[PDB]
Amino acid sequence: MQDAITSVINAADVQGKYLDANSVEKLRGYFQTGELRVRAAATIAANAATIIKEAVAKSLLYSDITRPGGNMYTTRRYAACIRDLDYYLRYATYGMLAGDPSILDERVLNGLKETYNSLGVPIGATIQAIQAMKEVTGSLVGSDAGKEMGLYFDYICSGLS
Amino acid sequence: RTAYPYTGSGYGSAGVPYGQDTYGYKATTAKSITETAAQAGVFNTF
Amino acid sequence: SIVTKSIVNADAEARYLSPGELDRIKSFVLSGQRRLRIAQTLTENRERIVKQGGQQLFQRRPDVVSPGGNAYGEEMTATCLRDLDYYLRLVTYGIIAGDVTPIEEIGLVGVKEMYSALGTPISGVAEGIRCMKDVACSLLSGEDAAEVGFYFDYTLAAMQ
Amino acid sequence: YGFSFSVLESQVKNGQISIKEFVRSLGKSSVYQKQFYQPYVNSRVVELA
Amino acid sequence: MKSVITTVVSAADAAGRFPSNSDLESIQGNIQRSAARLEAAEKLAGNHEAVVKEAGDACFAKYAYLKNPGEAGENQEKINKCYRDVDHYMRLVNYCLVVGGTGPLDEWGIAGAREVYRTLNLPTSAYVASIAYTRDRLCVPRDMSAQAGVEFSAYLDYLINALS
Amino acid sequence: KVVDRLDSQPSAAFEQTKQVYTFSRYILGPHRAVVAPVAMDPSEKEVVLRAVYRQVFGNAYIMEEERAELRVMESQFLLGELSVKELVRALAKSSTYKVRFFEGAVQYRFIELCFKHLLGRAPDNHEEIAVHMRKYQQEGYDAEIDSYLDAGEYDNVFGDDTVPFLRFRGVYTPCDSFNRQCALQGGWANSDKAMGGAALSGYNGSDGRQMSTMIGNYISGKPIPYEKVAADTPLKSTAPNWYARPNPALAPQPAYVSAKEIAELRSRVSKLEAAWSVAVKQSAAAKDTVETWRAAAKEMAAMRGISPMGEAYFGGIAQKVDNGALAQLGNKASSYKKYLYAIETDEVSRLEVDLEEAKGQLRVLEAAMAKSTPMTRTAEFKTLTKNVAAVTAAEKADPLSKRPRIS
Amino acid sequence: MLDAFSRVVVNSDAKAAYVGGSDLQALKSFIADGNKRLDAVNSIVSNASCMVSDAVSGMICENPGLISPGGNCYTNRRMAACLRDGEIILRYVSYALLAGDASVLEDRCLNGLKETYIALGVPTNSSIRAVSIMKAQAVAFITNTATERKMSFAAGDCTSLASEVASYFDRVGAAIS
Amino acid sequence: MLDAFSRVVVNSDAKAAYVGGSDLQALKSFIADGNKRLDAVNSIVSNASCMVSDAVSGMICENPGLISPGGNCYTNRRMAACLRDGEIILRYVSYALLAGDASVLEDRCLNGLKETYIALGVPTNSSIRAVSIMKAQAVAFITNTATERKMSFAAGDCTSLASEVASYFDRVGAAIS
Amino acid sequence: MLDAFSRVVVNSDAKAAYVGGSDLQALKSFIADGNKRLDAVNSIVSNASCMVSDAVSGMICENPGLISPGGNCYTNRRMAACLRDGEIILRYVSYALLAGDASVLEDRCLNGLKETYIALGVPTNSSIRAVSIMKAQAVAFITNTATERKMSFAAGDCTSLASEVASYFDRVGAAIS
Ligand SMILES: *C(=C)C1=C(C)[C@@H](Cc2[nH]c(/C=C3N=C(/C=C4\NC(=O)[C@H](C)[C@H]4CC)C(C)=C\3CCC(=O)O)c(CCC(=O)O)c2C)NC1=O
Ligand SMILES: *[C@H](C)[C@H]1/C(=C/C2=NC(=C\c3[nH]c(C[C@H]4NC(=O)C(C=C)=C4C)c(C)c3CCC(=O)O)/C(CCC(=O)O)=C2C)NC(=O)[C@@H]1C
Ligand SMILES: *[C@H](C)[C@H]1/C(=C/C2=NC(=C\c3[nH]c(C[C@H]4NC(=O)C(C=C)=C4C)c(C)c3CCC(=O)O)/C(CCC(=O)O)=C2C)NC(=O)[C@@H]1C
Ligand SMILES: *[C@H](C)[C@H]1/C(=C/C2=NC(=C\c3[nH]c(C[C@H]4NC(=O)C(C=C)=C4C)c(C)c3CCC(=O)O)/C(CCC(=O)O)=C2C)NC(=O)[C@@H]1C
Ligand SMILES: *[C@H](C)[C@H]1/C(=C/C2=NC(=C\c3[nH]c(C[C@H]4NC(=O)C(C=C)=C4C)c(C)c3CCC(=O)O)/C(CCC(=O)O)=C2C)NC(=O)[C@@H]1C
Ligand SMILES: *[C@H](C)[C@H]1/C(=C/C2=NC(=C\c3[nH]c(C[C@H]4NC(=O)C(C=C)=C4C)c(C)c3CCC(=O)O)/C(CCC(=O)O)=C2C)NC(=O)[C@@H]1C
Ligand SMILES: *[C@H](C)[C@H]1/C(=C/C2=NC(=C\c3[nH]c(C[C@H]4NC(=O)C(C=C)=C4C)c(C)c3CCC(=O)O)/C(CCC(=O)O)=C2C)NC(=O)[C@@H]1C
Ligand SMILES: C=CC1=C(C)[C@@H](Cc2[nH]c(/C=C3N=C(/C=C4\NC(=O)[C@H](C)[C@H]4CC)C(C)=C\3CCC(=O)O)c(CCC(=O)O)c2C)NC1=O
Ligand SMILES: C=CC1=C(C)[C@@H](Cc2[nH]c(/C=C3N=C(/C=C4\NC(=O)[C@H](C)[C@H]4CC)C(C)=C\3CCC(=O)O)c(CCC(=O)O)c2C)NC1=O
Ligand SMILES: C=CC1=C(C)[C@@H](Cc2[nH]c(/C=C3N=C(/C=C4\NC(=O)[C@H](C)[C@H]4CC)C(C)=C\3CCC(=O)O)c(CCC(=O)O)c2C)NC1=O
Ligand SMILES: CCC1=C(C)/C(=C/C2=NC(=C\c3[nH]c(/C=C4\NC(=O)[C@H](C)[C@H]4CC)c(C)c3CCC(=O)O)/C(CCC(=O)O)=C2C)NC1=O
Ligand SMILES: CCC1=C(C)/C(=C/C2=NC(=C\c3[nH]c(/C=C4\NC(=O)[C@H](C)[C@H]4CC)c(C)c3CCC(=O)O)/C(CCC(=O)O)=C2C)NC1=O
Repeated sequence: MQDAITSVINAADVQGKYLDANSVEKLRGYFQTGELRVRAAATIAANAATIIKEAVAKSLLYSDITRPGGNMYTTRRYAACIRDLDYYLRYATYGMLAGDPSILDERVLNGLKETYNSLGVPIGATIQAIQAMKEVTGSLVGSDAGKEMGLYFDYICSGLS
Repeated sequence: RTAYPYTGSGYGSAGVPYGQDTYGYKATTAKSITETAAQAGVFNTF
Repeated sequence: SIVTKSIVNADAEARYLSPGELDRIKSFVLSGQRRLRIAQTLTENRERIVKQGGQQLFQRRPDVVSPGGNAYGEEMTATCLRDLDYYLRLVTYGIIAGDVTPIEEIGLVGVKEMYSALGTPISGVAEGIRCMKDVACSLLSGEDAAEVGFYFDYTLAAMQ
Repeated sequence: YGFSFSVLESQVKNGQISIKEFVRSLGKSSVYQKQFYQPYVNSRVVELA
Repeated sequence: MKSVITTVVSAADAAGRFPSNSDLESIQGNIQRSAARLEAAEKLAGNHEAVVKEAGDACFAKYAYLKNPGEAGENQEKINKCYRDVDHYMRLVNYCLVVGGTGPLDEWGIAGAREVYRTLNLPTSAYVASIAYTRDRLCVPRDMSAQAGVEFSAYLDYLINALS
Repeated sequence: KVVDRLDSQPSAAFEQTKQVYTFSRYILGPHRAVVAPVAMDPSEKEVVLRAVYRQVFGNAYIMEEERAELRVMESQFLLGELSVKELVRALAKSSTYKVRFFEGAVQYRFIELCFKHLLGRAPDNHEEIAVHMRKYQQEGYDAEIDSYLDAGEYDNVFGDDTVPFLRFRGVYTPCDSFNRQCALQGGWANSDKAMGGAALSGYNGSDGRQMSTMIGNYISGKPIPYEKVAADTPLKSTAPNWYARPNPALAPQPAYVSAKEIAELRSRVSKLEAAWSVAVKQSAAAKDTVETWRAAAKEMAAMRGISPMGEAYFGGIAQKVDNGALAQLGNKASSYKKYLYAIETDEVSRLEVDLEEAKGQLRVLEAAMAKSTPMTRTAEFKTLTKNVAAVTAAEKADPLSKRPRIS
Repeated sequence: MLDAFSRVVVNSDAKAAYVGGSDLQALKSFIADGNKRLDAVNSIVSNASCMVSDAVSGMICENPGLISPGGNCYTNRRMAACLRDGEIILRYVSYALLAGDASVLEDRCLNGLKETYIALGVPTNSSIRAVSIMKAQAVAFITNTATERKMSFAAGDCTSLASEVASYFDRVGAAIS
Repeated sequence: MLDAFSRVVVNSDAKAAYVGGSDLQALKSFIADGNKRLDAVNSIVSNASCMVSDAVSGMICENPGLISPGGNCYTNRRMAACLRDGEIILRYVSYALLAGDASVLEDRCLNGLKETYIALGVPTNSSIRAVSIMKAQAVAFITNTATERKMSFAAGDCTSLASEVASYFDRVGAAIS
Repeated sequence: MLDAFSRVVVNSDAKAAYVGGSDLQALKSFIADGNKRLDAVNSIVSNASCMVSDAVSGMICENPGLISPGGNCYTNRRMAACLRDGEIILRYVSYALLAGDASVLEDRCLNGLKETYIALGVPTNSSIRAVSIMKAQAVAFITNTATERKMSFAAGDCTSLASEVASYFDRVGAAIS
């Protein structure tokens, strides 16, 4: 659980040296985007339910995982999805603010693909849902902010694959 | 009857136990790095 | 069913089943002949129980089908009746299981999360099941209508 | 009150953590300490624990 | 992918030469023109579901006969596929603005389209009623910039010139 | 009639490219026509000369230092009194075409090289070669090539204006004619000095035998195995670079294949194949739960239609209309986009992706068990108790030989 | 390639026999219903440009992942390519029905289609679904039980040629599996 | 073949997405240092006739059995080909540095080079050293730390293009190993 | 290669500087003549590209039935595999020369080679000719008595390394006989 400042301090500390010009050079780069990330995390908090409603209706709403036999049939199983998609849109918001994807594999990625295989959850449909959820997130926060929030979505999709 | 069945019990279940073997959180069975390689018999100089 | 949760009740308590539990598994299986007849009535009346079910639902809730309603158009109205076919099916399971345990973990647990997340008015779908209940109990005698209606109103209670 | 620990019901229903883990995380929650920790004394908190 | 890179490294590779100053100069044009053509790749991406919705019904408002039985848009599933195809042609135009040339259109949408639209009996004039409605719904300094409306339209009526 | 006419008939009047070359792999990669213009710049004469040296020599190092007999045959072409057909005939009569592909070549290797160099294709059947064998042995090699390029094949598909190219012609008159094509023109790297093995048999890379593979495929009807048509392959060079969900490119062959990995993989691809045949009979009618009420929810919802914009006022509020073709059926943007997300979310497609993914993992794992006696194994799995026995004593399958010594 | 007359000639040339009267009872019966074979293969060729679009798109409605991006029938090149081998197979089966012998199918259409479709990444189970829809249509048009088009025919039985064109379609199913 | 613009297209096609605001910051940063990339290709192709003789002759002074008789650089025709594939590889790496993606490296240079060099009998481990001297030269020219020719530049960081051209030579050195 | 001499670990956090519980006494003792051994393997592997091509062509020009068609080295796959296997054998003697013992050679290279060469029809009487050339080649190079190539070593003696490496080549040569 490290942000961009924590990761910069760790690497500069792990060699026992002070924060030289290169370490502060990245820190200044993070502070420049500090204004963009909060507004990105602002609108995502507002439209959390709307984004997840848009992703599932755009990716896996009418596919036969939704029908009987599919992986999402019963109401408990459907309700687990939007609960499950809420974490991906939420933890990706944390990575967008912290500027470092360490929180994702610390709290989301580890034991995740090993868990879906146990339950039999389709990893293929899961990643598009996140891909479609990444597509709507670029709608709200804009282009570059979508590039930032989108940079952690595919990090989840990569490791979850 | 759908092929990709699932796990769980009670109603809304496909006749397959949770986790495919009744274990939700499975204890791993792999060894670490250097003696997974020691068992392979090919990474001997490594 | 009554058999599975009378077991898991006495299972948790580290004991066997009392006469109160075993004189009802006994009383339920002798009731099993009459249950299949009741579920057999609703099984091949789904054409009328659903279509007349959505009959009163739109007359009582024209908003949901009017332009802007969730079930607007040829598409959503078909799915508008699809859910009623689901819940009518689960009531046939509850009648044969002698309990809402099939209806509990299917169509009831977390149902408000689904319909809130679909934009559907959950009160509207509750009105749909009530309209199906009057059609269902109109198809059976008084001794049966105290059961078939009995499972609908439980679904009405959990759906709000 | 419509409270929710979806993460904890996740990690316990899958068996990722024990009931004892789910109980301990409930104790260190903030909906707990707002309920049975803030309005009381450390003396009374020990007995209510 | 017919692009500005893959003409100067396809003609140099057939010639067997290193990328000389004639080919580094061509990608200097990929820095000035791409400031505008990615803006039309970004506005089209953030508003794609409303553009195809405003464009795909002009296929059926102009040709109302498609909902007759026996014709192409006769039921529910065939109408949803007709809106799907205009979403495809609006997606490759978003792919062509971000490539730099007509690469994703000449390989993925155009090539073989005259053999599937004749075999499946789709009217290809109904497709260009939807694309030419999108070209004339384009307000040039309101939708995007002045230059990004040039780049977005020049792939649109190229696609019209392909289908007709 | 999807394709009106093949490439062997000439392009009639009204096209710049033939109909089969539009939607084949002609348009993707560098196997196109580079037909000479009428009058041209000597740089543009060098462009059409460099494609001839790539095509008719087959990526051979022509060693531009010498170009010994070449510059008379070049200067007949740079004037314009030699056609591109007559240049590519004259290059196939020289000594530097003979010392590469004739002085060490078998008459199967030579005929299969003239089909790749002069024409585009591979040899199709057996008696197509047996014409060109008997035409060489009675008339000689100078009257072979003259009787080889002046049939009805070259003058229609290239004419006397364009250079030859690899003819991705779409309609292949045996199906193996695509297989031997991509096995001969072996990718963008391999030349025919390499492919026939003329360098490795050569005494210091000179005067070696141009032996041939695929001689067993021209005698008997036998297809090319798939590794020669998918790995060292021009389809990798004119690759579409798609997202192909069964990826056609073969994996490199793994070291340390085990029989325990294959024997569960063959049971897995029999598990999916038996489950695909069940699920495909239930498709498109019984898998759609909303289909059964479409006959009624389509006539329940045909009440109080609104012709302009504005009504369904509903007690005096706005609540208007959309009145398009889509939203009169109530559909949304998530209703036509549900077809693009039908790989994870489908069920029949869920089986056919992992069927062809695991068969493609099977066909390179089973074909890596062509190495038996000194091969060092390993145990990457945790040496579990699952083990098939070695019970192979008596007959278990026994393919039916009803004529055991029938005489 | 051969036909139905020249199939029994190479059968009789394996024992160097003349073509006698005991052999020729099949071939004299072959021209006795030779009107029916042209009356059969006319019904396939008059509906052949809609037989492919009934079948390749009938594969789509059974397996709708092929039109999703990734599935092998997605791009307009790929759909025009899959329609192209929809009518190559229908051309050679109608050739094989006309000659009455399966030799022209197996040395020109199917010889190496299996190794070709492995190399392009074409799924081999879905191509059986394209063939079996064309199997059910060619036995429908020949017996005139097509449920939206009847053609004019003289009265009589035809199910031998419906069986022969059925056996020319499962050769396509057995070649590429 | 692809470039760095159309690699994220066919990645965004595999997801059936539009190229929205998340992916364009990857590409607008790619054209932000687009002047830096063309200043890196120009350091390669200006010394490219001298780098190929620098690298093939460095292979000879390490493994001198190539110019030994019976070797693979003994015959003078066989030497002139080894100077040619030193620079055809440098032609295709410089296209891959120009395009920003190694598709044209994978699909044209390395498309069958491994079974070429087996079937010509070329020693593969010396083809690694012919490639990898050009890796150690191009990361010296792009960082402008070549020890006998410095080129003029506007100053700044360039180490991403150094590791990008070192990633394209491994992709060559692993595909022919 | 790198297990052939044990090294010392001096830094902490290792588990072998402190709880090593041993030092490798059999391989320290081989740096007591380690520079002379390392010059000998450098004398082989700087000529290993030329020693395998001379020896394989040595048995070709003495037994010319192998490059005859029908022989076991006529086709290009077999001729590339024969040059590969002499290169692999010359590497594994150069492991066993470097490590100072033949225990690497007999299980990774010789265990199951005589059963392999009779399972492929490889002439065992000709392959032992191919290693006796490399037996005679390696003792010329280690003693620096090669006719066309010398190397600038230090002043000393390298017999009983030449007879050590000649004792490995017949140990190969009887394991396939
Ligand atoms: C054909 C019939 C035929 C040959 C081909 C040739 C092969 C051959 N060579 C030897 C002996 C040696 N070969 C050596 C190898 C090389 N010498 C070099 O300088 C270069 C680097 C390298 C070749 C590329 C060496 C060093 C020797 C030892 C003699 C010497 O000091 O040069 C043999 C074996 C002879 C024997 O065992 O006595 C053969 C077969 N000779 C041919 O006859
Ligand atoms: C819409 C305004 C038209 C119309 C469209 C229909 N198209 C049908 C099928 C179809 N369309 C395409 C081309 C499209 N798919 C792609 O993947 C791409 C880009 C890569 C494009 C442009 C294809 C390839 C197909 C066949 C496969 C499929 O998608 O089903 C279609 C169904 C035909 C049928 O079922 O018979 C329709 C109805 N038709 C209309 O009504 C208006 C004119
Ligand atoms: C369609 C129902 C399939 C499908 C087919 C694809 N085939 C593609 C190329 C292709 N098809 C054939 C078969 C056919 N052509 C012939 O010439 C002959 C016999 C002489 C036959 C039976 C061949 C040989 C080829 C290769 C030719 C070429 O592509 O140039 C193809 C294109 C792949 C691509 O462009 O890379 C497709 C998509 N795909 C499907 O999903 C269904 C099952
Ligand atoms: C079976 C698939 C059909 C069917 C077939 C029958 N056809 C009969 C007679 C018939 N058909 C033709 C036309 C045919 N001969 C040609 O030379 C050409 C094209 C140039 C064609 C299309 C002829 C000439 C005849 C003979 C009688 C006449 O002159 O009309 C037939 C009657 C018995 C027979 O003559 O073989 C049958 C049973 N009829 C069916 O019921 C199914 C659907
Ligand atoms: C030199 C650094 C090597 C070496 C090279 C040799 N290559 C010989 C022929 C040859 N070289 C290539 C490589 C190159 N040409 C291409 O067209 C492409 C890809 C587009 C590449 C990478 C090829 C394909 C060929 C075969 C061409 C032909 O000869 O027809 C060669 C001469 C063999 C001969 O003349 O018989 C040599 C010596 N060998 C070495 O030892 C170093 C490591
Ligand atoms: C890193 C590999 C180098 C280095 C690179 C930098 N180059 C910078 C600017 C720059 N280079 C060029 C010329 C280039 N652009 C073209 O269009 C063509 C050919 C057609 C070429 C050769 C230009 C035009 C510029 C922009 C400034 C100018 O007007 O000259 C640069 C400055 C930052 C930037 O502009 O991106 C850097 C850091 N410099 C180094 O120190 C290493 C060695
Ligand atoms: C050339 C000097 C010989 C000769 C060689 C051939 N060997 C062939 C195949 C082969 N060789 C080996 C042993 C080799 N591989 C190893 O991994 C090791 C040690 C670590 C050694 C020594 C094996 C295991 C194989 C089979 C698998 C493979 O292909 O590598 C071979 C091919 C046989 C064929 O294709 O018919 C040849 C020609 N044969 C000769 O005639 C001369 C004497
Ligand atoms: C990425 C591409 C892209 C575009 C090209 C536009 C295209 C576009 N404009 C409008 C919508 C509109 N467009 C205009 C603009 C004009 N109307 C005219 O008749 C004049 C020609 C012009 C003045 C400049 C106006 C005034 C509206 C709102 C009312 C209307 O629909 O006309 C709509 C309907 C949805 C909406 O309300 O926005 C669409 C798709 N939007 C996009 O996202
Ligand atoms: C998912 C979408 C979908 C389709 C496209 C069809 C495709 C289709 N058609 C038929 C079955 C058939 N298909 C045709 C084909 C045609 N009829 C004609 O008259 C024309 C020549 C041609 C259309 C242009 C014929 C003639 C039959 C035989 C029965 C009949 O229609 O009379 C079958 C096998 C039996 C069946 O399931 O019905 C299938 C799968 N079915 C589907 O479920
Ligand atoms: C036994 C023979 C033998 C050689 C000939 C040299 C060859 C050589 N040079 C370099 C290393 C290099 N080689 C060059 C090449 C050149 N320098 C230039 O300015 C020109 C463009 C080009 C000569 C025409 C460059 C630029 C470097 C990087 C460092 C530098 O020289 O500035 C390397 C890689 C690093 C290394 O392994 O040491 C090698 C093998 N070394 C040898 O061992
Ligand atoms: C067995 C328990 C169970 C239920 C109940 C269930 C419901 C369910 N209802 C859905 C949609 C829907 N449901 C409605 C329903 C209604 N509109 C109205 O106006 C009415 C108030 C109401 C019906 C009486 C509509 C309009 C949609 C489509 C919404 C959309 O397209 O956005 C969907 C998504 C499409 C689908 O896969 O069917 C599911 C999964 N699934 C289950 O497993
Ligand atoms: C914070 C990191 C984190 C994640 C992500 C997580 C996931 C997680 N997902 C679960 C279930 C589930 N997840 C799904 C999800 C899906 N079905 C589909 O078809 C789609 C592809 C997908 C929605 C995108 C379903 C249906 C279940 C219920 C499975 C069952 O009842 O068997 C469960 C079982 C317990 C429960 O939900 O209470 C866990 C623990 N836990 C974590 O700690």
